[PDB]
Amino acid sequence: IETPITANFREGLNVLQYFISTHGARKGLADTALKTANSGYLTRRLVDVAQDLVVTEDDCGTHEGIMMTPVIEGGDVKEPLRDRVLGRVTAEDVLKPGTADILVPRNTLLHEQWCDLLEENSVDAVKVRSVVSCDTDFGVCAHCYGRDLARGHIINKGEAIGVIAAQSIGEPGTQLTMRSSIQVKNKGSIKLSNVKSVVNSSGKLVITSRNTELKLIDEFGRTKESYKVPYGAVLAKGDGEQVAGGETVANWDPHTMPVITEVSGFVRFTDMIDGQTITRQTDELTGL
Amino acid sequence: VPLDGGRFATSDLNDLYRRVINRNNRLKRLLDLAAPDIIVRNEKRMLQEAVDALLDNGRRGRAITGSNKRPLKSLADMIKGKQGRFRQNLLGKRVDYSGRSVITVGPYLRLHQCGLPKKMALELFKPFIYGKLELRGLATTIKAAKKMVEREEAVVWDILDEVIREHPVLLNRAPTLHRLGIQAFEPVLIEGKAIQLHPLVCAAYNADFDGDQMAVHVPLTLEAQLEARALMMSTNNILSPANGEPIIVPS
Amino acid sequence: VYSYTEKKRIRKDFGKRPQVLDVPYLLSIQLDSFQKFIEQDPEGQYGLEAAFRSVFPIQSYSGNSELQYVSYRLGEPVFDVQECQIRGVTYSAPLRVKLRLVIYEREAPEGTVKDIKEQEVYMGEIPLMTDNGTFVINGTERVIVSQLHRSPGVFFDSDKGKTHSSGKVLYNARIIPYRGSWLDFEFDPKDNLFVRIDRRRKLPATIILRALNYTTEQILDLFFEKVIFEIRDNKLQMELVPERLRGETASFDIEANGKVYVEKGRRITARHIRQLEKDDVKLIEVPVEYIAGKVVAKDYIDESTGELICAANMELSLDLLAKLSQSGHKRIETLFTNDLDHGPYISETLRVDPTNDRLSALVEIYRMMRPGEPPTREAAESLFENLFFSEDRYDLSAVGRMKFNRSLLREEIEGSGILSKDDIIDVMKKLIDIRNGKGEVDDIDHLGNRRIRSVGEMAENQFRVGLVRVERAVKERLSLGDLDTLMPQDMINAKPISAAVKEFFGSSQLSQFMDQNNPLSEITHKRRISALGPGGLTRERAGFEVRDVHPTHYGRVCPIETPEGPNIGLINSLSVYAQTNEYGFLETPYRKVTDGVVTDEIHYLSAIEEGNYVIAQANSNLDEEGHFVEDLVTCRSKGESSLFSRDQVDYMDVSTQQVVSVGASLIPFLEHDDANRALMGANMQRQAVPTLRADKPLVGTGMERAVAVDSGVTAVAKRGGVVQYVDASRIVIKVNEDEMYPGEAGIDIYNLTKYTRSNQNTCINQMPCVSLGEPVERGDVLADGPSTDLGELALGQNMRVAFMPWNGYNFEDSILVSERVVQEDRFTTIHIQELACVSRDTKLGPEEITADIPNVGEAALSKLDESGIVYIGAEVTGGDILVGKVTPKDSSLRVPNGVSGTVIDVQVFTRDGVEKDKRALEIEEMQLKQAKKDLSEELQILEAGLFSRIRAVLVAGGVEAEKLDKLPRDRWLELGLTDEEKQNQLEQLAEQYDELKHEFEKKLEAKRRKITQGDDLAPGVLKIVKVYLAVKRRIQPGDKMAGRHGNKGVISKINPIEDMPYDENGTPVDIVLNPLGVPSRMNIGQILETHLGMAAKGIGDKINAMLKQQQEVAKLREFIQRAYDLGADVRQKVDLSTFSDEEVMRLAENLRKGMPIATPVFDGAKEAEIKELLKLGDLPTSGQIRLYDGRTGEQFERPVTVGYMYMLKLNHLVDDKMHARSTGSYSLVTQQPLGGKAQFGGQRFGEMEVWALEAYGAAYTLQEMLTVKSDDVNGRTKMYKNIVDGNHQMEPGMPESFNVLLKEIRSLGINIELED
Amino acid sequence: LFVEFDPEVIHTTTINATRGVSHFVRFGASPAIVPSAVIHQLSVYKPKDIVDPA
Amino acid sequence: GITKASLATESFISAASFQETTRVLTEAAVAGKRDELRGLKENVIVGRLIPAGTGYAYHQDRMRRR
DNA sequence: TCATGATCATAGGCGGTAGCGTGCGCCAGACAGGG
DNA sequence: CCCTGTCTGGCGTCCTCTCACCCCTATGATCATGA
Ligand SMILES: [Mg+2]
Ligand SMILES: [Zn+2]
Repeated sequence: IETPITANFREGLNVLQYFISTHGARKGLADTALKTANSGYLTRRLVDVAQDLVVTEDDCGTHEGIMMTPVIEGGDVKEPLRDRVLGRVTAEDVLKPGTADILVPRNTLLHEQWCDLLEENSVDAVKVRSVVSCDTDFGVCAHCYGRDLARGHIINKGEAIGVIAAQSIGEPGTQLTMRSSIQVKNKGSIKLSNVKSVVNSSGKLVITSRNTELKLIDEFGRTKESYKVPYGAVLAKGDGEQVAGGETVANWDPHTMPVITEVSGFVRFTDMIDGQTITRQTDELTGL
Repeated sequence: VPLDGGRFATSDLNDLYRRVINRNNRLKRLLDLAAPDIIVRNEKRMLQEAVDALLDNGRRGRAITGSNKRPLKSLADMIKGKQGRFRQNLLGKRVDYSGRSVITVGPYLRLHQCGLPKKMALELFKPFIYGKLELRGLATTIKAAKKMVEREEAVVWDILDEVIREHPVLLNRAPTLHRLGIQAFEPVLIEGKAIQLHPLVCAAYNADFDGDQMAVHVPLTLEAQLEARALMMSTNNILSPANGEPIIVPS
Repeated sequence: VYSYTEKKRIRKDFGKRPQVLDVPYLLSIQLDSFQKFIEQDPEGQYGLEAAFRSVFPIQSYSGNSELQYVSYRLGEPVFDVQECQIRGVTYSAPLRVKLRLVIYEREAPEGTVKDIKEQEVYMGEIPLMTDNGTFVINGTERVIVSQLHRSPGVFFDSDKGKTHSSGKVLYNARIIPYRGSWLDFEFDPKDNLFVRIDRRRKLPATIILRALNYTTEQILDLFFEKVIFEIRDNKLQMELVPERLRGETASFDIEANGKVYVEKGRRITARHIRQLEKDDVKLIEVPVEYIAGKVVAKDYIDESTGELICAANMELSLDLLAKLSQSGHKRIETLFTNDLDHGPYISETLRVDPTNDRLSALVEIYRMMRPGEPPTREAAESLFENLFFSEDRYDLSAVGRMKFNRSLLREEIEGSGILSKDDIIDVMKKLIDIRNGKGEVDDIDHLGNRRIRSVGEMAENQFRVGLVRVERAVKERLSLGDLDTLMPQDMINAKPISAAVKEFFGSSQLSQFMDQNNPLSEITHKRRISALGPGGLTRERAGFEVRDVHPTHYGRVCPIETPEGPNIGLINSLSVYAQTNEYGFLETPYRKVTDGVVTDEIHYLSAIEEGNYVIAQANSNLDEEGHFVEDLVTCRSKGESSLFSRDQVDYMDVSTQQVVSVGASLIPFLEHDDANRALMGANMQRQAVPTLRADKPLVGTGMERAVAVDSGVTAVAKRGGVVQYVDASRIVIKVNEDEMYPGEAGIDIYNLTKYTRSNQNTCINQMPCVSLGEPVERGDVLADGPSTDLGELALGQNMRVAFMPWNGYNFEDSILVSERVVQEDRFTTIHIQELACVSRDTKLGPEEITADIPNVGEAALSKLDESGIVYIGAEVTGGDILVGKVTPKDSSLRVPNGVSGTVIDVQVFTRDGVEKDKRALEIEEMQLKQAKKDLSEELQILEAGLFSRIRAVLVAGGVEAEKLDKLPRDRWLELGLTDEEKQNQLEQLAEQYDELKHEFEKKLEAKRRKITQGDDLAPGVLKIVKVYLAVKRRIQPGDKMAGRHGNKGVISKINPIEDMPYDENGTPVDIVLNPLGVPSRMNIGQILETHLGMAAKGIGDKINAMLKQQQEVAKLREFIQRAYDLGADVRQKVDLSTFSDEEVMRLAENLRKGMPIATPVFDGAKEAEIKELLKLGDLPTSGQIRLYDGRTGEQFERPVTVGYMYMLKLNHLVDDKMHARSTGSYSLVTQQPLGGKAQFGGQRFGEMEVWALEAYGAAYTLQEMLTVKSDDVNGRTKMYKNIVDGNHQMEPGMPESFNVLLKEIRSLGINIELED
Repeated sequence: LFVEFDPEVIHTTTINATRGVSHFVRFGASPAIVPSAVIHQLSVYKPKDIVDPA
Repeated sequence: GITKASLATESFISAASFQETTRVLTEAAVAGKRDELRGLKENVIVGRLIPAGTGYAYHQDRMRRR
């Protein structure tokens, strides 16, 4: 509503302002009612799909795990490496960039001292053993799960983790809701990923790919900015270079799909017959 | 079931079986005295439709009813869904040695103990008191002990303080969402009629004190007392299983 | 001037807006609707006469007999309300109907009947309504609740977005009849037009247009315009109106008059349309490709061959033009089928049609109605005339015809109840217009489309269904018997009518049990707009939008009083000023603001008349004439609030209390509470309980007297006068002479209702509040009811509260209460439980109620008399014997284990024939003696009033000052006096006196008959003994108290007096709340209520100080006048100079416990007025006193807030919820414990608790939690032996309910087993 | 029971108010044209017995 | 998906204690399917120890003696 | 002594010479329509 | 046979507390009263 409520609860509220407040309040109450109605059924389906998975061995004996990197939406780093690789057994043994020097062995539970020693050396991506890549027939081994959450040590042989997992996912379901360019902030080296780029006549670096992802590598190894770069975007910089803060390095058109080229030559028409393939539509009020 | 009015409002199953046996006896009599050529057919259609009303009512076109709009209950309506044997009687049961009342604060508690009334502690813990009476020799049979604890004489409160002492109970809030919703305490007898519950613990139950009601259960056997002391005690669960955050945050 | 009970305790009133329309009688929906239902109503409608004139005359199956209708009449009920609630009968009245039978002759149904017979007939019993607005169905007082449902008429909804997953919206047009078959027109993504009837199979829509006998040429004449092509010497020229060409790109160069107008490749502009219509261009030239796809309208036939050239609704090709061109046709009529303007929806619909004439359409409609049977032309005609076009099976009401004419832009709002051809054609025209882009769809939740049924209309409909069943019986019997020998009571029987109306009032989804524990709860349960029930939506299905407040609930339906939980916004409560329109919609008052001046006439607006006009907000400032003092004023135009000019307004609201209901207008400072907390406060104010001595609200809203008087718990005076005899039982008013009838001399007797059971087991008492010799005015309280005081409304009590954290005992929401509260016996509520005991009839013989009982001794039988029934007054414990009963085996009634009480009332009912024992004869002699004394006192008291009238008449005209009392008093007529009005009046009083004599004789004989007779009872019961225990429940840790703003709480510790924080005067505070509930739960109104309550008590303490010192009335007059002026421009303006030195002392006697203050809802007391009233008393300005501690005796830092808050005890007590079970009874089909508290049961260890024990490693706890403790019978007997012998060990076994699962799966064709 | 009547012109719901009405011999959606085997080739019978069933 | 992953089990008692019981019992009836109590919820049904906590040690003993 | 009328007790599944139903919504997988 | 629409089946929170309601109508037989 374009005319806001200019009155607080210490002063009065007249009749219309209190009526608009009632719109908001009853919308919230009906949200909470039907929200609980969906949340309980979500907890039911999750504890009935898990239901059975018991920590039934002590070492599966594989290596392939998932790669834990800090998540980067394109602003501040939302979830760091300490809060993701806290207490989970490493897949491949992490070597510090003093290559052929082992920092952690390949079956070490990463508790808080090890996580601080990960944060000091600025470790890129601690590849770690996940439950989904296990090898235990009819159950899940103990090392691929991790720390016993709610306790300190490794998981005991036996605790039913499917049920505590399904309750931990469905329990905050009561709290949930129901119904142009690239601007940099920090400073560091510039990384490009999955790019097919070429040089324009202006001297810049233009792109011939939709799958281009720009990254900002910081001073110690990790990444603090990531940007999906569109098709045919124009960079003011290149790969491996150095920028400063507040410097927009890319620009494109979100309305137009550019069909930019690679080689320099004349333009001709092939299989373009007028009247059928191309039509004659004169732009009336502009001219071109 | 009798309704104490001289009549039997019957269950739906006896109605269904009675319909099948009526229709089947009439079909036996009609096959007996010869069917009129292209006639021994309507009665078999009726029998097939009565059996299809008995095995799963409402799956075939329009269901039957006794009174008045509500369709009555077949066998598949006793196995399926809610109000059926899988979800109402076999996965969650009604349980003896249990009770329930309204909760309150009482901040003089240590966090491994809760207040619990003298009347609830006397009615939950009856056979323990019977055993201590005929083990100390204050009643000959079980009936004298029952009449002693019905009269509530002056000695059974000492028996009750000697059976509560190191014996946990399970407290339970009614919408149990996560596994911290069932915890185990060591009771303290309270003059009154409410369950005094430690305040910090109410961060885990999501329980205020505006009329909330909690239910207490008793572990009878010995292994269940050890599981409600070593696994489920209120001092052990200080960390949540969703993360590493403490659940004893002062509110 | 003030009424005499308004000079007792005149409530201080803030408030600024001078009222112009007082609060109406709050129970007018129930009483006005049921008065509309049952009353002798001429000119047909509404009422019972509508049913009796729409279902009658029943004419027979061509037997020339006819059962027509004359009139009806209801006799008096055999039982009045009190005997009906005591015994347990319906409160019904017999419905006598005068029916007539006529029997026509042969060869002339337009000829003379040979014989008629008109007679009285009995049918049904309709239950009457009591003056409170409630029904008494089986001794239990029930309320039928108003339903909110869809208004009959057309309704153009739009199935937006969701269908076909391509964004193409649909449009449907549901015709909603009041009674009959529905009719849904709609579209489909192929842009065809589809009808359907009662959600059945789907047909193309024009199949019904052929069913109304339209040829296809006429259909295209209706639903399209015409395009004329004239073959005039050159290329088949065209008549052209260029308005069709608005934006169309032509295929050639349009030229006329030798001038190029339109070029090929361009579109026709609007100025080119202006050129062509200015030059008046008529005939233009088309190519051969222009009529390549033009659709012909009507059939062209060739005159030579007699064949068909081209069929109707067909596109034209080259050969069709070549055929019709050489046949002699110069005019060609086609249709205009544009992209935006007019789609060919009718044309595509007729191309999908297989039908060709009226008969095939009627066959297809008869086949979609009843599937798979041979149609016949007579059967198809009969079905399609009985779907929409018959007075029997189809009937829009007047509401339906109004909406159907209004939503089609008609003029007359009067029409027939049946449809016609023009109606369906206008529905299809408006649907095509909505599809074309002009006009709008109609929303559902708009209150111009939600009608309100009530008690009268729903009882009429159920009675009509009973009548169509009985016409289905009378049509059976009338032409299948011998005539003339029968009378019209042998035909019609009263079983279906009484069964239908008794099933509706007995068990419906809207005839619900009255929540009666409070006058507020009565008067807000009777005013309820429920959306549920028959014809409305359901809770577990719908939805989102109907649970939301629409912008047109403003002043009709309350926005903040609704039950939270599974049905929010469906159990809406109707507002204060909201009446009900003539048709059934909602309407609300406004003030007609003529061009400058707010005129004080009220003027009722409906929900759709409000939208067109523009309404000023309620609290807009105006300077003594009506001129709006601003030049921008906040208003609302069409469901949307804005800021308008000074004199473009058309209406102003009446009073500022009209958005809210009466549940949430007794909340002081409502404008300061957030709406969630106001909702919870209104709902808990409904859930209160009456205390022992209800006090008053110090901070009210002035709305208490409307809720108290306009309900039915107080004893309002009918005719004013002088009180003669006050007693705790009765009150006698002597009627003043300027209010009094000439005959029936008249002094009124009010028999109060003493201690009796309510529905919620409270104690509905009435206490007399008038003195003796006291004047009372017409319309005034005499006896306070439950939770009333001097005619006000006192739900809870007002106590001294402080906001401070006190050592953790008020942690989340808890409340901490001093022992000074429980010592004063001020929340000590009184409950009454009814315990019944029947003497059934079984085998080996009947039962025994006598006290010769086995297995019992002196200690049980000392509390019974010599005939089994407990005494009246014997204070029993939990588990004694009340009624001793033995069967051919002790089965005596016992007090259920836990409750104390005092037996206050014993009823004994005896089925007739059974021997009355000695106590039943004692109760019979007792009630004979009571009724004898009561009717004799009726005769004596009314004879005393009659003799006082004789003395008042004989003051003049032959007065005898000494001779009047020498003779006996019954002869005061033959004294010396001529033929005047006085001897005429003495003759009229002699007529009245002899009438009272013979009436007393016959009524005492009838009352002895009513006491002496038996009562019809259950099948096979001897006698019913009912005993009323009267528990007195005080307060304890665990009860629930709450204020009036949503501040709930379990009272957690009942402290001693000494521990309470006291102040530097000495007084301890009573209750210590918790401050932390205020900034999160935003109910800031309770702190303003606290400060204004402390101001009120400061004025009360100063009155108590000025009166305890025995001061003369001058200083009291001074101080009370200063406390009653005190404000801005207010409404009260009292002066004590017309109270005359004796009322001021009694007004100060009523003000010494505090001064009551009214604070209306949105026009309340501001902050500066509270400060100025706290300055009148010597209290601190900020409201905060420094408080010492009780334990340490040293001061709390940072001074704390004290005051008075008016707190309510709720009836969620703690010795009604607490329960415990070691080993009780077990269920029968699955050997698990029973459920509930009355059944001694165990708590459900539900499914999520099983998950929470799987989530730990607790395995033995769960095994005994679902095998030993619950189900396995041998396992639990082994467990019980092992527990009483000290061996904690379980022998597990199997759940018996799993064996029940095996038997239920095995009872199918399935073979489940257990291997190994 | 065998009854002779004619379906279309006389529509059934009018005649419904009487007995003789449970419904047609069908073996299918349509009211099945029945044979009259007793009337045509099986007139006089019941030599089974007069057992007076049970 | 989790409701189809829970209805598609090698154990008909779990898929019967979850959603539709008719389809699960008819498919397991004509298939002759043979549950072996396989985890938590079937043992909650049949009334014995969960194979999770202390019952896990009991089930290792019981399976070792097979 | 016989006949008639009235009252009381005991006994079954739309009620009628049709029509009642009408305000949930999503997903999903099979059955079939159109081409 | 390869889509593409329709159809009909599934499913839609937990725990507790309270209250009412749970055939009436028609036909046949027996008894009493009146002629
Ligand atoms: Mg709460
Ligand atoms: Zn593994």
